[PDB]
Amino acid sequence: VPLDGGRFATSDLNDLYRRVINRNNRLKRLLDLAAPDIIVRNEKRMLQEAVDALLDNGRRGRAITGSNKRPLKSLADMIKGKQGRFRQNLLGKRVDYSGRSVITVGPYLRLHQCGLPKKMALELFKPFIYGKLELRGLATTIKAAKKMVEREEAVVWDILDEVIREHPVLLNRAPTLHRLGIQAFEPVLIEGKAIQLHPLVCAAYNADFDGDQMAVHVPLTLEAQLEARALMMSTNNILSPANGEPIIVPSQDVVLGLYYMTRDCVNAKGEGMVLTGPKEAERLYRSGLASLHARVKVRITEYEKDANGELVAKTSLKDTTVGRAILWMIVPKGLPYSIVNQALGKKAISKMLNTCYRILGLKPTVIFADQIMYTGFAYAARSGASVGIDDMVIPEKKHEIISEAEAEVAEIQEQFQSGLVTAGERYNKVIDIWAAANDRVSKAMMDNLQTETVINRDGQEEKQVSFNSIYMMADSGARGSAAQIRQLAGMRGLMAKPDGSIIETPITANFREGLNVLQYFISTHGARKGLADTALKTANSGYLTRRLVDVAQDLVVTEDDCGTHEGIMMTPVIEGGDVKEPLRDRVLGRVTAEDVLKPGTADILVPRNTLLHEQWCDLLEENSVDAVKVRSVVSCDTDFGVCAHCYGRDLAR
Amino acid sequence: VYSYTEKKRIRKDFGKRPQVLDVPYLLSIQLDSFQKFIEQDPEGQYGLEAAFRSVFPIQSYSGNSELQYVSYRLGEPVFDVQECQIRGVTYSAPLRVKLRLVIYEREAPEGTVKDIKEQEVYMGEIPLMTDNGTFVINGTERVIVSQLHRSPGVFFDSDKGKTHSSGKVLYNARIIPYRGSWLDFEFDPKDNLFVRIDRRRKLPATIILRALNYTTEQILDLFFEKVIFEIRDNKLQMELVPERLRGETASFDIEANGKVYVEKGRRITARHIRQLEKDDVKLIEVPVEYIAGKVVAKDYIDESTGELICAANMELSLDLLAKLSQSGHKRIETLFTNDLDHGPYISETLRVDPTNDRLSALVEIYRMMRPGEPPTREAAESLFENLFFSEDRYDLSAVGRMKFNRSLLREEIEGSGILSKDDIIDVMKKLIDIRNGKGEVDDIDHLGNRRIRSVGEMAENQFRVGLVRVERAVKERLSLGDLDTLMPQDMINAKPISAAVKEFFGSSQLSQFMDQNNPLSEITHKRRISALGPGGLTRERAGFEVRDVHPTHYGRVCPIETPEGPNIGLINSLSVYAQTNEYGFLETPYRKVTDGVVTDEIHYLSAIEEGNYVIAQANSNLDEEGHFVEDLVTCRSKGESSLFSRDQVDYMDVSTQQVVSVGASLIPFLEHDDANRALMGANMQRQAVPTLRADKPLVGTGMERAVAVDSGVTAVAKRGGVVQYVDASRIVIKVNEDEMYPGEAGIDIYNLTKYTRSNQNTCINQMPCVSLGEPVERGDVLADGPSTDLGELALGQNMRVAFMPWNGYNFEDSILVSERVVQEDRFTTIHIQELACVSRDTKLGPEEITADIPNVGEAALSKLDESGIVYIGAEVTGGDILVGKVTPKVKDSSLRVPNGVSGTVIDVQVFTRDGVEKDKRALEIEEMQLKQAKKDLSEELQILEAGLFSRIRAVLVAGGVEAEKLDKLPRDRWLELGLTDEEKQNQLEQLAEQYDELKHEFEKKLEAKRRKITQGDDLAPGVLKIVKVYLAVKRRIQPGDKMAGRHGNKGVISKINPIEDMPYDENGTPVDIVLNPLGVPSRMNIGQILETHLGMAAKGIGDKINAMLKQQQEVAKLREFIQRAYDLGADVRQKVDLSTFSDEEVMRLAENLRKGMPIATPVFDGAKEAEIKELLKLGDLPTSGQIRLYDGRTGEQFERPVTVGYMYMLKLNHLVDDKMHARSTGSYSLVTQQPLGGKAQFGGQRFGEMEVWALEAYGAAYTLQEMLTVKSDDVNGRTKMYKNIVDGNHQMEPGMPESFNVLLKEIRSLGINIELEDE
RNA sequence: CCGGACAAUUU
DNA sequence: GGGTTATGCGTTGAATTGTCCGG
DNA sequence: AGCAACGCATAACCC
Ligand SMILES: [Mg+2]
Ligand SMILES: [Zn+2]
Repeated sequence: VPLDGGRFATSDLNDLYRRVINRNNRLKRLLDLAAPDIIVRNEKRMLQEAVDALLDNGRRGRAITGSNKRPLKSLADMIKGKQGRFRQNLLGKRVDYSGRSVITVGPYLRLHQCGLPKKMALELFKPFIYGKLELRGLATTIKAAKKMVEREEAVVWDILDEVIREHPVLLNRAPTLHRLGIQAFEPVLIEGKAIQLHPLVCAAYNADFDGDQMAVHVPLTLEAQLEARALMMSTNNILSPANGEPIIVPSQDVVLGLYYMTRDCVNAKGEGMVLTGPKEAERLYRSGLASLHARVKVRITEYEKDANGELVAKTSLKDTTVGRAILWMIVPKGLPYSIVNQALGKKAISKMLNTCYRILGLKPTVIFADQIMYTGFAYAARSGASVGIDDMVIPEKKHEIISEAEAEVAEIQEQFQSGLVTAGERYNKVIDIWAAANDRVSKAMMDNLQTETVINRDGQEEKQVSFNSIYMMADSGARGSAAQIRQLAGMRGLMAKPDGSIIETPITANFREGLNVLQYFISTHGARKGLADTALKTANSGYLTRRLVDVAQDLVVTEDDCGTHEGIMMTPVIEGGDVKEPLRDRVLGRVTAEDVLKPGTADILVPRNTLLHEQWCDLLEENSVDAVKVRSVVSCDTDFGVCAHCYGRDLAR
Repeated sequence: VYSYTEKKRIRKDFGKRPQVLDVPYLLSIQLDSFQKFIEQDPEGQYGLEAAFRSVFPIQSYSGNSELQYVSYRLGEPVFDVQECQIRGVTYSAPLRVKLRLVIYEREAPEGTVKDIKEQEVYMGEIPLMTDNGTFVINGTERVIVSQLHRSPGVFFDSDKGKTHSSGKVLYNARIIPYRGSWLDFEFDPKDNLFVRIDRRRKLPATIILRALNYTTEQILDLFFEKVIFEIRDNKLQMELVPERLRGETASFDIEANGKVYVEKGRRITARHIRQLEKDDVKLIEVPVEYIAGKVVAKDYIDESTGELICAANMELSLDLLAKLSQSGHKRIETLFTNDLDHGPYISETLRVDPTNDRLSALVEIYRMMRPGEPPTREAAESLFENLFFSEDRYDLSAVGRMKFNRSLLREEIEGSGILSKDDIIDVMKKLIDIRNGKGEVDDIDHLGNRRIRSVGEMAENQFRVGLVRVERAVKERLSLGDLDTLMPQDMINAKPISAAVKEFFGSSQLSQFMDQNNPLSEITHKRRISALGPGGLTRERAGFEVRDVHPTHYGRVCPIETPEGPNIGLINSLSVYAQTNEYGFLETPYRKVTDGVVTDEIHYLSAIEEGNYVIAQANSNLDEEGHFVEDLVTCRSKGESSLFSRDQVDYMDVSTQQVVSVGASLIPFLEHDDANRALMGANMQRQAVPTLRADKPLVGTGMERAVAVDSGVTAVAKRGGVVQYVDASRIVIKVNEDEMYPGEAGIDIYNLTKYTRSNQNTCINQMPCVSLGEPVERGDVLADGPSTDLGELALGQNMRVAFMPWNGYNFEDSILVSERVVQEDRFTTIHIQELACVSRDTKLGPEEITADIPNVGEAALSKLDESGIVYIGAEVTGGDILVGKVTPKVKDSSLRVPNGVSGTVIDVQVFTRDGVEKDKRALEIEEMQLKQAKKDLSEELQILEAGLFSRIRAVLVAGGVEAEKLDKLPRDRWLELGLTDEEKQNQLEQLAEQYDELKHEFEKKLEAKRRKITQGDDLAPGVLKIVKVYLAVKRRIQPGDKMAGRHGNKGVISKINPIEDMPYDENGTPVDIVLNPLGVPSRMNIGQILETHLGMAAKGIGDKINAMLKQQQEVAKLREFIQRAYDLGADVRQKVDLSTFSDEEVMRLAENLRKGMPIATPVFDGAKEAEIKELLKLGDLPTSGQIRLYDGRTGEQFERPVTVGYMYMLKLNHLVDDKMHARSTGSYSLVTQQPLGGKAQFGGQRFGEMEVWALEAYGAAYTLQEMLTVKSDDVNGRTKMYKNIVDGNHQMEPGMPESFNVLLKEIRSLGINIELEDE
């Protein structure tokens, strides 16, 4: 490769070959006039060093330098290592027809579609635009097609729309971790230079919007396109391939809107009346003659799948609210009503979505999830929660508690200085009393935030759940946990020191009143420890997962049944405390070897070549089986692979 | 009492702790480092003089010549900063050193004959540092970062963790000099002492101790203790010491004076020890086995036959006992062994040692340092004496000797600079004592054991290395000289020194690239500390102790403004009040505290001194005269803090802002945010971008004025006076009569740099801030640079904030903006992209710059001229030709503007090398530079001569004044008037000769400028001319950019919201910025709501004042309102008196504060909730600050009130059009048939192994095969697929991987046979 | 073309 | 009388990318 | 011309 000017930049291999050829020529010329033994031995030694430097530098002795201070590379050092061919060009390689930009949100699309810039879509689909133009006849040749694409008058936009309506793309993230990393969506021509992905898949990607870069790839062959529509679709990979929890998880804004919806109160505007249906309920809520959450007996009408596929309609009355009825209007067909009568928390809505999926199916389930997202965002926009400095309340007993804490600390210090106890027990007493005071402050502030605000009941007083912003945000499972709200409101307790121990002088104040420089420096180092070790932790995790995926790859299901009666004896794993993994989640979907009999007196339950599912799990739970002899992948005896009978149900299906 | 220029905008400040020490110059570290680097200080003393006085005295082998040195001077640089950076030359000054060479005659000790004295010889051109602390290498601007490394001396580690799975703790010593070989005193689990040179292999220590001119008996008597034996008729007595037996347990019988004290199996305790000291009987009875277990030291022969009885360092036995009993000896010196007092490590080492003589020891040393070489005795002796007792290859420093003496517990801190036998003995004794149990070790993460470097010390070390490298050739040429007929400049050499200093100042791991896109970033990078350069640690060979901050990081290293990525914890910063110690430590100021009165006198304490005394906390309640109101106060003693009393304290912190840095100091309410959140906030404030209007902040810390003054981005007036002519290009300051010097008193001219480009493609502009006819003081702000306003660093802007979810547009942490922001044009930043043009002279002639280019277009040539260069001020877009270039074949090779940056050409510079005929365009361009230079010089001469005539007429006015001879005769004849020949006449004559020399300097400078413009500059050997064009792209807010704040919260704009859709209050004012309340529990920023409330109070006060000023009210009401607003609060230090102001000053103050009220908030003592509520109650705002709003779509009152307010935000240097990239089909690589990568070059993505594994986990095979074989590897398959797509057919075909082909070809070129077989 | 340096992300 | 254990040297340490500029 | 951790590789035990 040349450089700036007529001079050409030398290469490592070129220099090594030049040195070897020069040494060979010198040896051949010197072995003509009968050169002495010392000179020919020195020449042979130099030629040996030259050929060693050409083959493999750094292994034998020192590494010869081809520059000022950088060690020269050889064929062995270029092939092996991190920058080798196997890791730089064979497996990992650069591809075309791809883009990258900053993502946004755009909460106005369905699930099997995402956002993508208009100019980027025109640039990525240039061959498709050329083909469509040449098949329509509006272009003369490739030069005319290039001129039309670079001019952009009016036909190119509709041609791009035509090719976008029926061409899914595959977005891509750089740090992929699990299987769900490259999905399939449908672009929409949106002005701008950013990507508008669905907010529900962000929690699945463990992604955010802090200027992150996302890549996109577009298939261009019919088999890969069909494979994408069958497997890579977000409306197909709902169930997670690890456990049984699906991937469509309601986001924090959605769960906050639903929690504000189904939050019943003791008195509101229009409490103590009856109405016909949720239709009139939402009408009255929009008119303003009735509150959003008010106890009103509304007649409901649902269906049930008690028959063999046929649904039975029924009509009854239930004492509920208005928001609950409005949320019930978007329910699909066959679901009970006792699922929208509680507070509808994060685990509650997760269980409800899982139950709706497993009872009805897939397409109405994803439609219901999209509708839930829409209605949650809409009601969040309608209400809007706001955190206030007055909404955050400091307990009035925190001063007295910390005063008693300092008094006990001073008493222990004086008793230790007087010559009674040792520094070890003094430090133990200090840490335990400080932990006790921190836990007391935390529980006090939790009780305050959970029942601070009260309302009337058309005549007297009544205590209920507090209508505080932080309390709602902590109870709906949106953002923040118990320790999180503790750190936000009250004392953070003690925190460890870099060596491994913990500081005997904890934090006195919280974040609202005022910390000192000393406590700030303590928290600084306590957080910097983690902020420094997380990088090496991620590096070690990446190395471990690479080693695992490299050591366990050659295994393809080649047969259906091997015809063996071996496996692992399933026993309930118990570690000191209680049952960790339940038997249902343990043998959920796995064909057993022999005929598993009922634990009764010689009663056959399930056969030996059948798939186990939820019904069989319920039967096993009713029969109370201790251990179930099921097959195992390591117990399977299949030549070059593992049969499908020694695995059971496929995950994510 | 305050200043007069500060009356334009006084910032209200809160707080309760009165400050005592002001803020010094933040570039003081670089200034003192450079002054220590270059200085004419005599007697050496760590500098160029010291290096010269240390290395120059060098004699000759046989030349009979000695070259000395007297002093050295410096010359004036050929180019100054401005035009130096404009061209691209290294801003350096010629260094001249005067030397003398003497020559003596043979057969005489020092009989000289004739000596030559070289007058100012050259030895290298070293670059000078400007006032801003920046260096110039090749027209750029780089700052050398200080280095934190290990102090030269002796250290004692433990290396616990890898103890061969034994659990035994080890203690090793590490003697590290300043420049020489190392010395490690390692240990073994088998109780043995070993040494090593340059960390090669394990070697015994007794061999070195003997080679240090010492025998076995002397070594043993010097290290171990003597146990004298005596021989009588019976009961062989032994001299034992209780201090010796305090470790081991004497299991034998002990009796004295006929009384048995210790029997068999009684353990000796403290009472036994005191009884032994009281008896002092060193003549007891010992068993025969203990004598055999003892080790004799010296040799012993027979008393009759004279035969050697026992050898040196060997166990005794019954035969030797009988031999000593039959002899007549009375004194036998023996060693002493113990397990918890003194181990016989030297005894086992000497036993393992096969040698026993110094000659064999030296032979073994020579054989181990260079095998395959005859070990000569003289050569080995010279090698052993040249490693530890030399003055060239081994030398320490003053700080090294001080640390060595401090670790060895000596008395003097000075002395010699090399290692000595006594020092080796002392270090070995200390290591033995540490291994025995007594004495602790020293760690590495402590600040009292490390040492910081500087630019001056590092440059001195590099210069010394180059000089000691060239001294070899100097001495060789001096020895192989002549007979008193040479030349000093011909015998001296300086090319290695020049190359060394050039590579050190250019290519260095510490001398990195500066980022001048922000004054805060500049002032942080000027004090950044990095322990990454040579002499310290790397990036992958680090653990946890070097990453986590040691508790001694108090007021010196800031733990906040630190980066995050590959290297976390290594890159640090420096505190505000932290200074550099005289030895190279890290100093911090501390107020001297008496027994009960806190004196304002400060006292500096180092790292080794802070751990001895107790210092109280900064934020502590105290009286006005410095008296502790409370009894208990939190203090510290050795890093670990605790709680002490009142009469037990010694010192106290100076201020509360010393524990934090200066870049992180611009975060209001740092105590309200978490550590990591404040860290990322300080980082994102460092990487910022100036907006269009530098709007004043409303919740500033208070040090913004000091930061803007200390920075070099503004024009500070040197000597104050009266301003007469204000302009946006030059400022003229007429000084008052107070500051009038009898020689060159003069006017003050300050130039203003216009729109130029910074390092990160950012624009920097200086705007004036003074009025016509206004007095000024010394040290006054006159211009405002980037992100500055009236001397205050104003980075971001001020917006209306509110906190409510809105249709999910703010998902997890997204930011919502309104259309009013983009309508008023207030975040439209200016970016200047650097485009480089190159015109070479290759085959078939050079590349001409003419407009006669075939196959062109009139629409494209209309923007160009008849040369091929666009005019100044034309708006170009993506796809236009800027500078026209053609290559003879003729092929067009002009410079094209990249796609995506619609900028504007504002300046075109052509640098033609001397010797090329210029065309008419270059001629007219040169004429334009000459014209503007002549105009500038003429106007400068005009203003200077106007000042000279004003001065001389003011001198003639004082004394004899004659109006007739002043108005009748012309102005040119003002030399012979009625005036007494005194000091006034002296001033007139000196001003006359000053005007004469100014016109002479004007003529000389005009000639020099003409010569420099006519001549050519220096370029690369192969290029003719170069064109540097600066663009001007107007970047507005576009959906995808990156908004954030001063608390760590991040934001990405999703979609703009109209004014009609944004919510509005009861008055009708919509909100502009809406965040997400869900980001508060995640990222701990409790200070965000406090800043919001403060912004409401400040905006309300400013709007109230503006309304009162607009409705036309008298000055009394405005004065009362301002007085109340400035005196509200509990107890603040800002005490103003409005009764001593004028009506115009109040009118101007109200007019300036009509658009907001700046409120100060120093870091750990800002405003409180009580003051915030009081200000809100004074203003027309509610107490809670949570007002009820109206919906923008429908329009109704919300269920609960929402939080709205004002927040100071800013824009990051990340843009959507700069972070976006896309490619469908382009060029590929050459070595491997794969597409390229990057944005500047038309490249794509990279389908890596992790996503390949993801596709493997998926049930997809054809897609991955298409991605890995068709898109990049198979060129034929890619072309066929592209043809089928453009033809209207959908078929894919596999192919051979070119990467696999390359791999197999390489493995075939190697020594491995692989092939492809066929079935 | 290979490294050096800074920096985003893995919070 | 062969074989048990300190010593010397071999391998490696996630992912993709906007920047600077040097030989 | 300063890893860190762990394994394989010569050349001495001590019966
Ligand atoms: Mg992000
Ligand atoms: Zn099987």
